[PDB]
Amino acid sequence: QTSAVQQKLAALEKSSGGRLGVALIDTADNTQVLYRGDERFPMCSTSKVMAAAAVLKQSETQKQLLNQPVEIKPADLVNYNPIAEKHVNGTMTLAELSAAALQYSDNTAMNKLIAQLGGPGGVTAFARAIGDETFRLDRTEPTLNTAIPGDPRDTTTPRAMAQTLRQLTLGHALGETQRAQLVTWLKGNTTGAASIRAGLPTSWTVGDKTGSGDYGTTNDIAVIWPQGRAPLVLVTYFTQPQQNAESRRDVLASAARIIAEGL
Ligand SMILES: O=C(Nc1cccc(-c2nn[nH]n2)c1)c1cc(C(F)(F)F)cc2[nH]cnc12
Ligand SMILES: O=C(Nc1cccc(-c2nn[nH]n2)c1)c1cc(C(F)(F)F)cc2[nH]cnc12
Repeated sequence: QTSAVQQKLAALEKSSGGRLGVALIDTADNTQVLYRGDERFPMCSTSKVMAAAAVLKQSETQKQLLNQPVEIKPADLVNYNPIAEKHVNGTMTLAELSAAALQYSDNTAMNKLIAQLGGPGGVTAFARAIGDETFRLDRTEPTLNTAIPGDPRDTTTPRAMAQTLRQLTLGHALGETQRAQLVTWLKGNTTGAASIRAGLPTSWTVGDKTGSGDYGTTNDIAVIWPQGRAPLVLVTYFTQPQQNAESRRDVLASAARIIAEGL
């Protein structure tokens, strides 16, 4: 079947010229709303959630792991380093690196998380351990954002990412204090006001992680606490045919508004 919500998301997509993927989980009832829910999309920096969560899982058996210093050398800086560049020739703790990756989208910080996990495959291994058979991380920053159409590297599906985000933030994939820490980090994101949250009523609380890449790829994944409702999890992924395409956070906002209006 095709629902009224799906039909509106298709109209949005058609007007945008790109390819839109949406997955909602309403924890009011566990119901799901999907649009291209089983198609693959480049995750870009939305993958930083899985990396940070994998480090939080490691921390469950090492009380001091999040306090552990990691050297930042000049050669570690990549293409977007707002926090890490201030610590070159110094150190950042794994907590600081997690916060920087999630809340500022720092790519050097993400690479330190990936390295703590033994490389991209360590992030994938964590995904598998928490029941996500779809996610794959294949490369480090910045090349994981090439977002080439048809390339399976560094992709997931909306369905899989929504399920995983639910399990991490609302379920029991992490221990209690780790789940709370992940939620605190997502709620304190600096980069999200133009994306999913811009499509939702202002009284709703959002924690999210954005991403973007080549092919005008523009993404957001969010855990949402609506006014008067149980929490929602919402993934919005968007990618375009042209390598040089402009980002389109407004399309993500529009998708979120359709979803909200359909509840
Ligand atoms: O920093 C960003 N993009 C970036 C960084 C490094 C390099 C390149 C790049 N490399 N080749 N072309 N562009 C692009 C960024 C972009 C976006 C947007 F609008 F969605 F596109 C939102 C953001 N919020 C926080 N940071 C961002
Ligand atoms: O790294 C990149 N973008 C970036 C960096 C940091 C943060 C964010 C971001 N966070 N939340 N939204 N966007 C995005 C990027 C990289 C590359 C490449 F070639 F693969 F290396 C091409 C790009 N075209 C547009 N952006 C990129």
